[PDB]
Amino acid sequence: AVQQNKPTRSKRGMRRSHDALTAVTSLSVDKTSGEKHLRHHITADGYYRGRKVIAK
Amino acid sequence: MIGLVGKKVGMTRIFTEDGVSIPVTVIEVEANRVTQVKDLANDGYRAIQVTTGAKKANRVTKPEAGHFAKAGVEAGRGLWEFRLAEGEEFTVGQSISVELFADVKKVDVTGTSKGKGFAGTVKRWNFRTQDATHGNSLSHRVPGSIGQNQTPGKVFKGKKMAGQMGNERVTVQSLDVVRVDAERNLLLVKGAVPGATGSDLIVKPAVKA
Amino acid sequence: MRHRKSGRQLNRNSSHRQAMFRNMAGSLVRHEIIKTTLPKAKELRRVVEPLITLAKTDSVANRRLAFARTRDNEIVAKLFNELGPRFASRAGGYTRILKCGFRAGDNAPMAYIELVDRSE
Amino acid sequence: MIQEQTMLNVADNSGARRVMCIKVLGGSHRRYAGVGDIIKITIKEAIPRGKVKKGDVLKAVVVRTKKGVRRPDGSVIRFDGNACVLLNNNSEQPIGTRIFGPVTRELRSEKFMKIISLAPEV
Amino acid sequence: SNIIKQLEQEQMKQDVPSFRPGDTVEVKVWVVEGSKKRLQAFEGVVIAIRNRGLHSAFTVRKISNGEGVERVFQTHSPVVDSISVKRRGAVRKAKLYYLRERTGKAARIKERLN
RNA sequence: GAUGUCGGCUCAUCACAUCCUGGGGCUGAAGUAGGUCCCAAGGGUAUGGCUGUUCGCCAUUUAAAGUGGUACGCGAGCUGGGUUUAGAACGUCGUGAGACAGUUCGGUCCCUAUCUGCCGUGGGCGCUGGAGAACUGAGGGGGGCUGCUCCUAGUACGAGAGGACCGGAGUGGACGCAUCACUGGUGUUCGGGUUGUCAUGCCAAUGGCACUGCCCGGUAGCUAAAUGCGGAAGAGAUAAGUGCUGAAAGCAUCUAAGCACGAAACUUGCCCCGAGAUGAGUUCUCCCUGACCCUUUAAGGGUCCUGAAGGAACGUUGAAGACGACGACGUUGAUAGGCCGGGUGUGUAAGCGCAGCGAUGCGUUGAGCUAACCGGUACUAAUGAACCGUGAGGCUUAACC
RNA sequence: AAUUCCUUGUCGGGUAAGUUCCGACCUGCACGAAUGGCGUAAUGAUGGCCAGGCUGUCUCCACCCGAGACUCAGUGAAAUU
RNA sequence: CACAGGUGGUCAGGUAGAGAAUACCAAGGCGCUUGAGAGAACUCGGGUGAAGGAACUAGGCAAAAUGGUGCCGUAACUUC
RNA sequence: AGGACCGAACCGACUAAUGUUGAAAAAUUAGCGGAUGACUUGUGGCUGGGGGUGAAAGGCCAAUCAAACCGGGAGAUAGCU
Ligand SMILES: [Mg+2]
Ligand SMILES: [Mg+2]
Ligand SMILES: [Mg+2]
Ligand SMILES: [Mg+2]
Ligand SMILES: [Mg+2]
Ligand SMILES: [Mg+2]
Ligand SMILES: [Mg+2]
Ligand SMILES: [Mg+2]
Ligand SMILES: [Mg+2]
Ligand SMILES: [Mg+2]
Ligand SMILES: [Mg+2]
Ligand SMILES: [Mg+2]
Ligand SMILES: [Mg+2]
Ligand SMILES: [Mg+2]
Ligand SMILES: [Mg+2]
Ligand SMILES: [Mg+2]
Ligand SMILES: [Mg+2]
Ligand SMILES: [Mg+2]
Ligand SMILES: [Mg+2]
Ligand SMILES: [Mg+2]
Ligand SMILES: [Mg+2]
Ligand SMILES: [Mg+2]
Ligand SMILES: [Mg+2]
Ligand SMILES: [Mg+2]
Ligand SMILES: [Mg+2]
Ligand SMILES: [Mg+2]
Ligand SMILES: [Mg+2]
Ligand SMILES: [Mg+2]
Ligand SMILES: [Mg+2]
Ligand SMILES: [Mg+2]
Ligand SMILES: [Mg+2]
Ligand SMILES: [Mg+2]
Ligand SMILES: [Mg+2]
Ligand SMILES: [Mg+2]
Ligand SMILES: [Mg+2]
Ligand SMILES: [Mg+2]
Ligand SMILES: [Mg+2]
Ligand SMILES: [Mg+2]
Ligand SMILES: [Mg+2]
Ligand SMILES: [Mg+2]
Ligand SMILES: [Mg+2]
Ligand SMILES: [Mg+2]
Ligand SMILES: [Mg+2]
Ligand SMILES: [Mg+2]
Ligand SMILES: [Mg+2]
Ligand SMILES: [Mg+2]
Ligand SMILES: [Mg+2]
Ligand SMILES: [Mg+2]
Ligand SMILES: [Mg+2]
Ligand SMILES: [Mg+2]
Ligand SMILES: [Mg+2]
Ligand SMILES: [Mg+2]
Ligand SMILES: [Mg+2]
Ligand SMILES: [Mg+2]
Ligand SMILES: [Mg+2]
Ligand SMILES: [Mg+2]
Ligand SMILES: [Mg+2]
Ligand SMILES: [Mg+2]
Repeated sequence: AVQQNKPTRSKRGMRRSHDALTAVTSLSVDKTSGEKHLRHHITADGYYRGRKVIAK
Repeated sequence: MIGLVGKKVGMTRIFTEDGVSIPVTVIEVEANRVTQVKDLANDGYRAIQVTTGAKKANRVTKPEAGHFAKAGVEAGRGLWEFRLAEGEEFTVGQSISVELFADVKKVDVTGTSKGKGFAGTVKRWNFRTQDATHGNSLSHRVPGSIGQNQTPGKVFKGKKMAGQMGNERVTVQSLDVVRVDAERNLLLVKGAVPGATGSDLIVKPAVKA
Repeated sequence: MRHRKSGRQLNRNSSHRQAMFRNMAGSLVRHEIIKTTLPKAKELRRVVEPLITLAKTDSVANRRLAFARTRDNEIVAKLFNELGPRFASRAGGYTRILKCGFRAGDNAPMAYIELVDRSE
Repeated sequence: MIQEQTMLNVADNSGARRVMCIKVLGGSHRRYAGVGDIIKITIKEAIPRGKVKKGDVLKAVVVRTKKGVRRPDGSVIRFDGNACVLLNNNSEQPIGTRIFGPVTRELRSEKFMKIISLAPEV
Repeated sequence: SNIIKQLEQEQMKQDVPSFRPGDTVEVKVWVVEGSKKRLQAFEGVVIAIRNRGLHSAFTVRKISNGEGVERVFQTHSPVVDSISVKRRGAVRKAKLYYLRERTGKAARIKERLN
C-alpha cells in the first residue's frame, strides 16, 4: 500500500506534534558533595545520598 | 435493595452431608459505612454513598478527608453508591454489615474482570482459525474478510476486531447465597465471580429472582 | 499474558540465561562490586543471594551444591570461608543496586551491584 | 466424549464387536455424547451368526467412556475404553440380552433400567 | 489466605489413614438410592495422590470385569466413608501412570515388606 | 496507459416474497396432525459420502436445515481443485503447421497501509478561580434461540384407534459471559531417571553439549474438555385479528364519536459504555484573604513578596499493560527482592556405615532439593529536596438581605 | 478405456451414504494390430482407488520455548504522489 | 555489497560408531560490525496436548509415525 | 560380475514452508533422487547466427533466443497514441 496523494507540511507537522522531547523536571543535589545528579542515581564522582559509594 | 461492597478472597468448596461439593467464592464484606445520603430535594435522586475498608491517613487527600470528616466515619479504601428503593431510609455514619443478606437467596456480583490485554479475534470473539496447513500463507489466526466490496465501501461499526479484552466491569447474575457468616464478615456464593483475588466486588440482591 | 510470572527472559534462551548468571554471580563474588545493566542487576539478586544464604552453613553437601550452581571452587571457597561468615547475622539482603546512568554505546540503563559490606 | 467416526467397543451380546458413531443424536450441532447418551452407529465388525450384521445402521447408548463421568462431589470414574450397548432402531430398547463389563449410575433411568439389571457391576 | 485456609480447615477429615502410591486400598463410598443408602467398595492400586488439603484427591485403578477402571476420589468428601490399606507397594515414582500400559503380570507392584 | 475470473475458507451485513419459534382468519378444521391465507425479520436456521464443483443425489440428523441483495459480498484476508499460457498423450478433425464439437497427466497467486473506514488506546485544549472524590443519564451498544420429558389427564375429543388446548414443573442442545474450587492440558524458571561424549587432577560427586539430548512427573499462571451464571418475568403502545356500545342509513354495522383485548416485532424492563450531552450537567469536600508601580486606562502590563489544595516527575512495582494509560506503595514503609516458617512438587540427596566377588541393595531417611503460592520479617532498594500549579475568581439583570 | 458425447450407462463389489475406484456387459458418439495390438515379473520423487498404524489435518483450539512485531539509543530506505 | 549463493586439489587427532554419517571434543579457529528493554495481537521457527482419530482437504498437503543388529519367519505372482 | 542394492562425499532437484522492495535477478530450511556409471569433475581445445548444439523442452548459444550481441543502412516505416 502507498499514498494516492502526497501528504502536506501541515499533516507532517501535526504528526510530529507528539515527538517533542521532555526535559528533566529537576535535578537532585547531593547533601554532602553538592553535585547535581539524576534522582536515585549516583553522582558523577561516586557519591549517593551523602555517602561515597564508588572510589573513582 | 441496596448492596454491599466486598473483596474477593478467593475460591474454595463446601461439602454438604448429602455428598455434594458446592464450588464457592469467598467474599469478605466488612462493615460498610454510610458517608452520604442523597435525596430528591437536594440531589434529584435517592441513594446512599458507602465506604469500606481502611486507608492510610497518609494517602487520603484533604478533599477526601473532609468528605469523611463531615460524616464522622473513618476513611475507607473507596466510595460507592447504591440507589435507594421506596421505603429504605439510612442515616449518615450508620454501619451496614453482611447480615443484610441473611435472608436473600440469590445475589448479583459485579466486579472488574481479569485483564487479558490486547487480544486477537480468536480469543476475544471466538473467531474460527483458518487452516493450519493446505497452503495457508501467513493467515492462520488472522481475522479473514472484514467487509464486502464497493457497495458498503467501508467497514461497519461494531465490527469484531482485535483489541483490549477484559479489565472491564462485568456482572454475573443470580448466584445462590451459600452462607452468610456475620462473625467473620464472610459471604459465600455458589460459582465464580469476576475479577482476580483481592479485587473489589459489589454484591446486590438479585434483580430477576 | 504474564500474570504472576517471575523471571526475566532478557532476550536469551534458558541455557544462555543460566550460564550468563553463573558468570555474573562468580564475577560479583570475586570483585564484590560489578557494573551491569539495571535489568540484569535486578535478576542477579535472585541468583547470588540464594548462594550466600547457602554458604552460611558450611558442609560438604552445601559446598558441592554451590559448585553445581557456580562451577568455580575459588568462588565456592570465598562464599564459604569469607562471605558466609561475614553475613552470618544478616537476614537476607546481601547486595545493593545503585543506578549509574546510561551506557554510551546503546543507552542502556546501567547500575552497580555490590555486597552491602564490601567497604575496603 | 464420543463424536462422529469414534470407534466403540460393544458391551452386549448383540453380536457386534466394533461399531462406529455416525451421528450424535440429541439437538442441532451437538458435538459429543457422554455416558447415557444415544448415538447412531454403524456395525464395522460382528461375529458370525449374530443377532446383528456388519453394515447395519441402528442406535446405541454409550455406557463407558475414557473421558469418564464426574460425580456431584467432583470425583471421576474413567474407563479404559469407550463402549456402547446396541439398541433397537425404532423402540430404543436393547437388542442384546447380556451386558458385559461395568456401567455407571448415570444409566439409572426409566429407559435403560434393563441395562442396569443385566450389568455385572454398577 | 488466612480466611480460606481456616474455612477449609474445619471441613477437613481428621482421621484419614496414611497411604502412598502403589498401596492397594479399599474405599467404601456411599450410594444413595433415595431412602436406601448403603456402602459400595472399590479396591485397587493407588496410582496418583494430589496433596492439596481440603482439595486432596487420589486415583485408584482396578481391573473390573476385564475392563480397566480408574476412579478419582476426593479425600475429604463425605461420600468417601473410609479408606483401608490392604497391601503396601514398593514404587519409586509419585505417579504410576505407566501401569495403564501394563497387563496382568508386569502390572503388579512388588510388596513393600518393611 | 489492466475493474483478477469459478468453487471453497474466514468474516460477514441487509431485504422479507417467513424455513423454525410467536400471533391470528378460514377449512372438505372431532382430537392428533395438517391445508391455505393474513401479521410478524427478535433470535435461530446440519454433518457427512461422491464429485473442483455451485448445485444435485444419497446417508444420518434438527424446532428448522428459508429465499434472495451485498462487484453472482469477501484473493492489497487465505486457498488455487475448476477454468485459461508454455510440456506430453488419447479420441477426433486437418495433406500439414496445428486444432477441439472433447478428455487426460504436470504446471511461480507480489504489495512494509498515506487517506477514508473500522477495532482498541493515549496526548492537547475546552467546559470560565483552582483541585479531589462521587454521580445524574442525553445518547449509544449488547442480549433476545430452542428441544424433550413429567403433571394437568389417558382428562376434553373420539365408534374405536388414538389423543389435546390452557396452565405448571423438570432436564438438555446450541450460543454467550465469567472463573480456575474441582477434572484436566501446558508448564524449556521445580524434582527425578537415563544414553553418548567433554571437562571439573583422580575416585566419588557434579556441570556443559547433543531439539529442553531423550524422557517420567509437576507448582504458580494461562487455559477447556472443567463449572457457575444468562436469554426471562413484567409493563406501555400496537400488527394481523377479536370484540362492546353506536349512529350516519328507524334495521344492521368493531368506527364515524366513545370503549376493551391482542404477537419473539416496537418502547421499556436486563447487562455494558456514556456530560466533548460545546445543550460540556449535578452533589459533597478541599485550597488560596499579599504590597505596589505604570500607561494609551484596558477582562491592560510589570515589580517585590508569596507558592496553597493538588498534581506531575522520579523510585519500588502490579492477576494493569504493545507504548501511554490504569492500580499499589515510597521509611510515620510490607511496593519489589532477599530472608524465615509453611505449603507444594519430585521421590528416600550427599557423606558415612553395613551386606555382597561385583553390579547393586539396606540404614541414617519420606531424605535432599524445591519457580511464579501462603503467612510473616525492614536485611536491600523505594531520599531531604526540587518541579508544575497561585494569591479569593468577568459583565449584565433579577430576587433577596 | 489416458479414447464413451449421451453418462453419475447398466450389473456386481467395496461405503451409513462412492460423479472417483475395482470386476464385468457391449449400445466402440469416435479401439485395433510396428504414428503397433494385447499381456507382462521387476522398476518408478509417475496417475487414480482402498486399508492398518499414526497423528493439532480437523472437531476446537490451549499452553510453552525462541526470532520478529512493541519501547529506548544509533544509523536510516522504498514503491507512490 | 564486508552478499546465507558458487569455486578444483592436498592434509585427516580422540571417544562412541560399519563409516569421511553422526554426537561430543583435540589442534587450531571463532561468537557471524547495531545494541538495551519489554514479554500484546499477529507472523515465522519449534515443544507438548484431554477425548476423538482424516470427521480435514481437490488431495493425508503438512505433521505424526516407522527406523539398528543378530536369530527365527515371510504370501500372490515371476522373466526363477 | 552387475547402467545390482542401502548410504556420505559428489552430482542432481520431487514436495512443502519461508522469502517475493529477498541473505539470493531462482535461494534457504526440512524431507527427496542417483551415488562404478549412458557417472562426476579440473585444465585446455573445436563448432558462430537462419548458423551452431540439442537422450528433442523451440531447449541452450555470457542474468538476452520461434533467430544472440555490437556497430552500421538509420532520423526504416508508423493512415496509430
Ligand atoms: Mg512520532
Ligand atoms: Mg493482564
Ligand atoms: Mg506466498
Ligand atoms: Mg504458515
Ligand atoms: Mg511475584
Ligand atoms: Mg532484541
Ligand atoms: Mg541445550
Ligand atoms: Mg489508471
Ligand atoms: Mg409479510
Ligand atoms: Mg393456521
Ligand atoms: Mg426474524
Ligand atoms: Mg423487544
Ligand atoms: Mg446472505
Ligand atoms: Mg463474487
Ligand atoms: Mg496474497
Ligand atoms: Mg479485496
Ligand atoms: Mg482492492
Ligand atoms: Mg497478505
Ligand atoms: Mg489448476
Ligand atoms: Mg467448447
Ligand atoms: Mg481518502
Ligand atoms: Mg483449574
Ligand atoms: Mg490454584
Ligand atoms: Mg515439560
Ligand atoms: Mg496447572
Ligand atoms: Mg565418576
Ligand atoms: Mg560443540
Ligand atoms: Mg424464547
Ligand atoms: Mg513555583
Ligand atoms: Mg518522592
Ligand atoms: Mg544417602
Ligand atoms: Mg519431601
Ligand atoms: Mg523524600
Ligand atoms: Mg474413442
Ligand atoms: Mg500393418
Ligand atoms: Mg501402423
Ligand atoms: Mg507403445
Ligand atoms: Mg529414473
Ligand atoms: Mg517419477
Ligand atoms: Mg503404479
Ligand atoms: Mg529507533
Ligand atoms: Mg558482516
Ligand atoms: Mg559469502
Ligand atoms: Mg565443491
Ligand atoms: Mg512491549
Ligand atoms: Mg513470544
Ligand atoms: Mg490429542
Ligand atoms: Mg491421547
Ligand atoms: Mg472426507
Ligand atoms: Mg468436508
Ligand atoms: Mg507428506
Ligand atoms: Mg547402482
Ligand atoms: Mg534441501
Ligand atoms: Mg543410493
Ligand atoms: Mg511446442
Ligand atoms: Mg541465458
Ligand atoms: Mg528474422
Ligand atoms: Mg534508409
